[PDB]
Amino acid sequence: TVKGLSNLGNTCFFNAVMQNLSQTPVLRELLKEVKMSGTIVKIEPPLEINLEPPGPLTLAMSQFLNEMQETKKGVVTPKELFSQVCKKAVRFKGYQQQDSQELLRYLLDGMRAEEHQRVSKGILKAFGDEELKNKVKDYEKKKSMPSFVDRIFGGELTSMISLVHESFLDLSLPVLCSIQHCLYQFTRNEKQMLISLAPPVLTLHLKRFQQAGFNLRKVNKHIKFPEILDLAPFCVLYSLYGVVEHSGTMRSGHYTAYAKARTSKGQWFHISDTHVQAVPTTKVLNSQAYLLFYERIL
Amino acid sequence: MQIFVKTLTGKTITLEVEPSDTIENVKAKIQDKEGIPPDQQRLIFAGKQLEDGRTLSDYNIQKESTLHLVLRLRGC
Amino acid sequence: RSRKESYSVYVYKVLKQVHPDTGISSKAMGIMNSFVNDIFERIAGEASRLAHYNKRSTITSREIQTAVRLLLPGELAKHAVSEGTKAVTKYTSA
Amino acid sequence: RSRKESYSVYVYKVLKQVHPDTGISSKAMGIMNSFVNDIFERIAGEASRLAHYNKRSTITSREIQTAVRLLLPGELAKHAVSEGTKAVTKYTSA
Amino acid sequence: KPHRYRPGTVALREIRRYQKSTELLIRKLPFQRLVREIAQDFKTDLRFQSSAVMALQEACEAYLVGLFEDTNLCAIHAKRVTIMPKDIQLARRIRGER
Amino acid sequence: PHRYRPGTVALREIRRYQKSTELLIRKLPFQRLVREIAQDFKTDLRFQSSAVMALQEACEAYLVGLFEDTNLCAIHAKRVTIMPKDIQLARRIRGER
Amino acid sequence: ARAKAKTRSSRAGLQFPVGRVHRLLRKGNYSERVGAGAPVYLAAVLEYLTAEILELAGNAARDNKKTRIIPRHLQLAIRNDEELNKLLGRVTIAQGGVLPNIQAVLLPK
Amino acid sequence: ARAKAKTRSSRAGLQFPVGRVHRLLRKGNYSERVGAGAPVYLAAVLEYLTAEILELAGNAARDNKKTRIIPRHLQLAIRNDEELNKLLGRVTIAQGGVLPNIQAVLLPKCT
Amino acid sequence: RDNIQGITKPAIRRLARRGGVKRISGLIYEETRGVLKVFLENVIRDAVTYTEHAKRKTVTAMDVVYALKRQGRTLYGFG
Amino acid sequence: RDNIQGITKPAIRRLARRGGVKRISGLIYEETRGVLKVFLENVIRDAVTYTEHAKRKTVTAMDVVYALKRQGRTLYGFG
DNA sequence: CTGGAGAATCCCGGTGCCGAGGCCGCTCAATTGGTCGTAGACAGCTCTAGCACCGCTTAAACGCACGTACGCGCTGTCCCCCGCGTTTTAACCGCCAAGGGGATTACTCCCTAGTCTCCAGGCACGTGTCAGATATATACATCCTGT
DNA sequence: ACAGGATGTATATATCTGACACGTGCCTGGAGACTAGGGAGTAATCCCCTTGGCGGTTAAAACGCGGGGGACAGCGCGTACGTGCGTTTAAGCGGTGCTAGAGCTGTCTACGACCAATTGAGCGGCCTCGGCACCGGGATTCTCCAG
Repeated sequence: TVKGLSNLGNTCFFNAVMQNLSQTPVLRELLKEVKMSGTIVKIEPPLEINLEPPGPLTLAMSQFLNEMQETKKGVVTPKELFSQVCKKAVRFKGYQQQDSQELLRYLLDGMRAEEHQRVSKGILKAFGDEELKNKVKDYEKKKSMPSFVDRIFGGELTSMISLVHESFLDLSLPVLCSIQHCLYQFTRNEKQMLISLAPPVLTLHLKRFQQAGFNLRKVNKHIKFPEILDLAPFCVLYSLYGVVEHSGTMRSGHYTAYAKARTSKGQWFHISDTHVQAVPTTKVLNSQAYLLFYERIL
Repeated sequence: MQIFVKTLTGKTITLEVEPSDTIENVKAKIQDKEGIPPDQQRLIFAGKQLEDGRTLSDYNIQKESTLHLVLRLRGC
Repeated sequence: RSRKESYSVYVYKVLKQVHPDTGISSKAMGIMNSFVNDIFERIAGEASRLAHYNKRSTITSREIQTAVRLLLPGELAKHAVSEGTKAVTKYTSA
Repeated sequence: RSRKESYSVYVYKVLKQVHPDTGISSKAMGIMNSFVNDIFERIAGEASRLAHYNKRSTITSREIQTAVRLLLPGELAKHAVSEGTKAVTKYTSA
Repeated sequence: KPHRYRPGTVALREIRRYQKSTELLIRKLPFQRLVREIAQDFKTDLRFQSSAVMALQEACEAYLVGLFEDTNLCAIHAKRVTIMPKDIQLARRIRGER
Repeated sequence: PHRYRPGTVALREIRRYQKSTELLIRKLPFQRLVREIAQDFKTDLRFQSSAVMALQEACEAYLVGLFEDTNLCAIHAKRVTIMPKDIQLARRIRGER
Repeated sequence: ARAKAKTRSSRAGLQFPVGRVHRLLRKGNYSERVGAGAPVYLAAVLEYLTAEILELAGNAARDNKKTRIIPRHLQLAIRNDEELNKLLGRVTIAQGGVLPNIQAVLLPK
Repeated sequence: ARAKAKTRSSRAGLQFPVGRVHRLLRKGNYSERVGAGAPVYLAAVLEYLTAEILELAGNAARDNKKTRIIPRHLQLAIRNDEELNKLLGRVTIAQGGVLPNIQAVLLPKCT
Repeated sequence: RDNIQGITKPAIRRLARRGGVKRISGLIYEETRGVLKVFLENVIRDAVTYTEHAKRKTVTAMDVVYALKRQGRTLYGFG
Repeated sequence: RDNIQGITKPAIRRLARRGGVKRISGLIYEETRGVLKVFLENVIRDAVTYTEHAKRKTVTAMDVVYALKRQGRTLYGFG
């Protein structure tokens, strides 16, 4: 069931990113394999090493989703998770304002970083030199470790000039009118960018921020967006389940989130920190969307 | 080595660096041809935030790469 | 066959001096020894520290008295000071 | 006309090494000096304590290493022991 | 008809019982097993003295008793008699360990 | 007429005084207080300005810490207004009484 | 044939040793030189402290109708006196227990 | 005409003094005799600690866009790092202030 | 005397504001000054005994900070 | 492995009632386990450091008492 | 609100057990006696800083009106924890066996203390420049009322 | 939820202004070379204590069920405390003068470390008895139910 989130004073952006993330069913199962068990993985010399327990960054994330459904109360306090983030980046310590997309990026790569680190640290502590420790990092950084996020949000982008392959986790769409129109704006030939590996869950961003010379103003122009998108010409149907809406400007603003509470379409519930309101899909389509979350259907 | 950079409006601009360069130098080159001040500048490589004090080669950035330039937006 | 030293004999004489017909347990003996050692270390450390404060190189009875005043509070402090002064006076007279 | 001793010069050199173009207030320098003295006293007291504990008579690099492990926890100890070992290795090699 | 005490009377009786005695309230073998397991994370296959593990037991029980007294005071402050975990965080933060 | 509802000015005072660092207690009455408190220990003492400033720094830091502790205690008591009972509870837990 | 050796403890009329305290101060790494009266003062202070510790322990034991001092009696004696509680408020006594107290709110009404 | 006297700090490649800390250990009355590498090790640890403190203070000052480090910056650098806070939890710094924080309960509701 | 009343209501209020207190009951102004006073005779007693042992007629910042140190309240910024 | 569960619920109840607690919630037990585990990590770390400093791999009671003392928890009854 | 039933607790009496008290080598640490180099006591000089006061500004402290948000009191509930009977299991005790690691003894030799000489690094003192404080005019954010 | 107005609040420019990085001269503490001496590093050994195992007991730990009490949510009310405004008041500055004592320097002498010889006091061991744990029985007391 959908439930409210207790704002800490300025974490409405953090509250929103938790709510739409809470509607990711596939992430639930994967975290269960993360916590247990510490299975031994063997790697031939280019090494049977047990798996270290997940770090607190991935830990406090994991228990967070259990209180989303198990707990009877309709208000949840995510104090621990943001506090876990506090040591990760000093910029979040305090009550200075932050942004939704920026929080996600450290949130995302931080999930894999603990997987990146605790696995690499596991062989080093089991086998014991600093040069060897660097070599372990050197081998991995040039290697594509299949992280859990990379199996949920991880995608591969290809740019032609000469084909260059780059992994990605999100799309930052430039803004000059539909989201598809922005999608076309992403893939002109100058130099064409095409995805060959579609992530199971797609995260899309709209650059409503732009500086007109020396004037910083937010693009308040509404964008039209459907629940279903065809991604085959850009490489495939993706169903809308998570929407982030910002209400304000670059300096003063308010973040609201929309979620799809599903186990045909139903149901959209407006989230305002602790305020939970049922809303029709038409109002969702009329919202000033900022981030789009889509689900694999085909 | 040659790496492209995408600005706020989305246009792509060619940049030239060497692996020994630091992100201080990377944003400094942005000052020359963009004029955007460093303190709100932030770049994305493969979905990762780039720590300012580190070096490009450690991020395993090769030629013909692309950077994602966005701004920080405040909202409560 | 190392020989270990404790204050068992001294505290035993004190116990018979106070209560002539009361015994002591072996477990309580270790507790009393630990208490004596802890107080000794506290007073000695404070005395040495004060000697360091005052650019001083000798630990005499004055900074011992000051350390006692620092550690022991109130009634206990002044009674201990009186006992120490009496002992020093008797030693000087002897 | 006494002669006063402090760590101000070395603190300034370290500051220039870490941040080449950053200043420091006189009040902040006194705070840094007090911090350095406090840490030095803590480590020296712990090392001398260890020496008395192990019936030893000399403070060597091992006692200071152990004192660092006891006082500084976690990553600070982890990095400090490495720095001390590399410094003493360089000193011995030179 | 069975005979039953009102809820709380036997609690007070055994509180008085355990506040007058001085035996060990934790079991020796599981405590040693816990100590050895948590010590494995520092040095491999260490060996312990019986007096050492008894000292650890003493310190453990003393610390837990003090923490329980403080958390009971906190709960009574909250106008209640049942301790819930938030009292533990309150006590451990006011003490300064968190 | 313009009128701030209670609570907002308190919040702005909190966010202001948590940003500054000057002395919040008046130096002259603090000096008079410390001088009379030192009176019964020994007569006609003299005090350095640096010593008095250090005393005032220590007292204010101690009081700020105690006020943080009592705010946590009052919040634990499901209140928003602190009361002296929280004060002696904090003192009791910290071993001061 | 010089004279009968009178120990400094007997010189000061004390049961605790003076020479041993002096040796511990000298070898305890506190100062390179120690005054003559310092060991006597320290021994007197230790004797006094142990005197009231044992006195209160004996009073507690006789209140419980036992003739031997045990850690329970020591713990009771330490925690009953406010001055000694202040002195040793951060010290744990093995096999000491706690003083029996129950808050009035918890009592039935 | 003996040799160019290289200071022990340069021998160990340290900025902090080695002779000074050796003299402090010897005259500080901590032990009757002190090993050779002990002052070097102690100076290395002190240099590392002060380097970390100064680096954190510099980042804090840059975040507040002042070019001089002041006790407020020192307080912020010490306390935001939980490790340094644990190391110096019983220390009060003059003109240090307190971290800006307000309990969420005190915050007013929003819509 | 009467200087204990010199620790004024606004001073206590702004101290609580720095500590992070939203609102203060009226019975606390008479308790904060008492506990503060208690801290004062805890500290200056040690300060004056340091001065007396030093054969000095005045109280020094060294003595204050060092008496603070022996109570686990070490102070930085005064030597 | 899995010895923290050896800390039994009745043992927790006995300890709490030695501390003088009337009613104990069901959520207290696992947090008491965690607090005890944290305390052991704090103490045994210093204890094993003390042991290894002496180049001996047997943990004595003296080292445990000394690690307790350095944490402001001095313990009597073990020399 | 006042009595029996019952069950837990405590005191008393006998018994066997062992831990505390007294007695016997013996060895190391205390004592005693000169001796000397030094650290601390003491008197005097100085000049630094604490003391004290006096007059002017004004921001802080104080007293009061109010009205609203908070603490407290009352009530219902239903859910969680306590009290208890059965059953299981492992903590505990007793004993045996190995051996593995802690505590000395001998030797050395290597590291550190000590002394003298040399001088270069560190500190107090002027000194011109740049970071900070202050004034003030801004654009801008935030809260309150009205709708 | 939106608009507008009142009100704090960050910020750019200017201009003073005092703290600070730099240069200079001087002094002693650091470095170097040489020499002695003792402390710990190594090794072997002796044996005390730890680990490990095994088997039997039984008391504690798990489990469960009922039921009762109290934690919590909600509602209402009264008060007290935050917000603002007009009237002191004295804290602060700065400017002045005074002198008390804190620190430095020079003498000097009592004293504590030191070495060598002497000895007796506590330490380890080895007995011996009175305190005490244990078991059982009777007196005491608190609770709990019904009336």
